[PDB]
Amino acid sequence: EWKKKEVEELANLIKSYPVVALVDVSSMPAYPLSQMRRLIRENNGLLRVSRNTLIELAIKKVAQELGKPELEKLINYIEGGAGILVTTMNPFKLYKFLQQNRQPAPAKPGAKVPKDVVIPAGPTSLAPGPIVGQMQAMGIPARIERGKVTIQKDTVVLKAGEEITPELANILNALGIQPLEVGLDLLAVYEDGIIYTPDVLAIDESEYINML
Amino acid sequence: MPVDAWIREEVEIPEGVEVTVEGYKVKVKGPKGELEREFFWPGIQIFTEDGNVVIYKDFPRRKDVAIARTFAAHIRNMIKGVTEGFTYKLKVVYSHFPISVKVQGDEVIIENFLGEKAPRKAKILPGVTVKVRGQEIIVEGIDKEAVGQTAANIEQATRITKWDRRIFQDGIYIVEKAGKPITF
Amino acid sequence: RFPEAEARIFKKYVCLRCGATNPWGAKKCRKCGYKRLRPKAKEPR
Amino acid sequence: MPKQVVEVLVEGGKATPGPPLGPAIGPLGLNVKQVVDKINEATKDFAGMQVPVKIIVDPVTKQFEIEVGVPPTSQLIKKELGLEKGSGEPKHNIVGNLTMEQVIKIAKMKKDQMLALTLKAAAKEVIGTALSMG
RNA sequence: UAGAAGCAGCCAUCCUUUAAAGAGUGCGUAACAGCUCACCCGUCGAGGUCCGGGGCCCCGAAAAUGGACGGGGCUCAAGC
RNA sequence: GAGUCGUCUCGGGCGAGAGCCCAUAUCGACCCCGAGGCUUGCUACCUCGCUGUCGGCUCUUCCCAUCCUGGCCCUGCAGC
Repeated sequence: EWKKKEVEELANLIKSYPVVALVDVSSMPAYPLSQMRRLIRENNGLLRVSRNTLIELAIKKVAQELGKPELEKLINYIEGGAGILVTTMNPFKLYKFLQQNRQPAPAKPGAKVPKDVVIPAGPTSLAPGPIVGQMQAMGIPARIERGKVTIQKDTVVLKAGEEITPELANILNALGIQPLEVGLDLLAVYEDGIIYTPDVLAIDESEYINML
Repeated sequence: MPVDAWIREEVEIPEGVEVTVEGYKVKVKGPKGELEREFFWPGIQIFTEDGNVVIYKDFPRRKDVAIARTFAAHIRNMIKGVTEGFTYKLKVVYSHFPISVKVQGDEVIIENFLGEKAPRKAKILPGVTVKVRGQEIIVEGIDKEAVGQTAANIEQATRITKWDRRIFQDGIYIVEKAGKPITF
Repeated sequence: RFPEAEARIFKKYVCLRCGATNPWGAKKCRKCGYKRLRPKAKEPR
Repeated sequence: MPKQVVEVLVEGGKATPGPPLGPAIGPLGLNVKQVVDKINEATKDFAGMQVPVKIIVDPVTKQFEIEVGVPPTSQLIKKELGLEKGSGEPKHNIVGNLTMEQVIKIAKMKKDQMLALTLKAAAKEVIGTALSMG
């Protein structure tokens, strides 16, 4: 193609929305995300890419310091499959929306899991098979109930920062439950010369002012 | 196509592997044994330049650049050969008669191969150790090349070519190589 | 049984310019170029 | 399935197909064809065409979760054109054409099923389904 | 057509939306489902893949007293 | 016999076409290019102060484009 065709077109795009965010759109397939993608489009925003246009921030900074500048987004942020999400939704709405749609996660065995992996209690709704034998091996009680394989009691198999192994992952999969709990991470959110990050969006300033 | 003209490559070695040259012959000594090889190409100097082993010739040709990268890969396999062994697993699977695979001597013997009163055999080099655990068989040993030969010699002996290849299928096959060999 | 055996044995190509089982990524014996060659197994495949 | 127990087809102008429904059997509510009865009326259009839907057969607390085939776009355009076929012989006949007002009525209800974001965009989808039949 | 639901076959092959999508490349299913590619972004952080002339060298290349480059022998040449 | 190679013998390349479908499991036209000296014929070189014919018999050498035995690959190779 050619450089600074694209950055310019993006430069223009950025000015139009009040709130411009960078999110990692690499975690999620594809029916879940796509129904959300459509939903954003109706509610006044869009998602975009191209290969090197999440760098060249220098032109964007020159274009204004209220969009994506180098001001607080000092480091030129280009992550493996990141996208840029433009919207009217304020950072706090944007943040909350994002925390709720995130799931199901993919299966990618051999990752360190960012959140807890659990086994529940209840019927799998699958018939007698090697699946009872696997559960027993991990030391997870089971019985036949409903003519189906049933778990007699839950237990939390692994913690955050712990890997899912392929043996563990395969058990999560047979059950038809994701081994991973990752979805879309927001690297950072920009609005009107201020950068919002999850720690910023979390607290509120007025609560300190009000107590003190 | 590759923009070389020096041609000079550089091979990264840790401090946990030391390498010493003496002519056009490379010896790689690490924690677990040592392994010597001869890289035979004419007109090429292989020498150790500090922490890096460098393989170079002054006049580049397309043919020389292939040879240089192959030798560079051989040193890398040797490096990860002298730290830890390579493990290939083979499974023995059978069409009718239980089939008894045991290592007797420095050859693996397979008996009861389709009811046979005769051995099928495959050579087991001293750098490679072969352990049989039930009907899983594991070929293990220092060097990737040694391990690759030993394992493959076992499969080819039992190989069905004497009858139908979709109905007579008894024999020991390469379940792991480092993926699943091999399809079209 | 089945999918182990037919792979090491059968998961290869043949070249009807040589009448020998060659590698599958090869279009030749080691030399014979191309004519317009095709499998090996036909009717069941 | 492989004689069609989970997978089941229900007609959009007729009811109780013999081939899926007879083998699968069992009370899912009270029958396999309890769900069937519900489906055919709602999906129903001019054309009696085969509308894919699903049932999950578990006898054992009479458990099911079912989907609701909301009538397809293809089925809907049959009603407006007045032809229950696209062509009687693939791509040798009239696929028909719709006037502007009729395409929009279809898109309006279809909106929710479709990936769209305006109601113009939807109507372009429906018109395009019309053109390539056979 | 029971089914033809990308995948017995025939013809068309259109429209919206994007890490990404072809009325679908192959497997698979009785037909679906399911597995998967082209494709893309991004990491590896480079010069990348091509195609087209020419010179040479290889393949194509099977024969009957031991016959061949005059003979021996010769491969950084004693070759072109 | 030499020369010669139309004729003869044999090979290679291209792949129309049938093999239910699928050119190559198998069979393979049109056309084009070589090899051999084993059929036939052409040559008038060699002998008319003779180089006696064919077939069989007996006795022996050599060659492979190999009928069998050995070792191998495919298949529209279930086994046989």
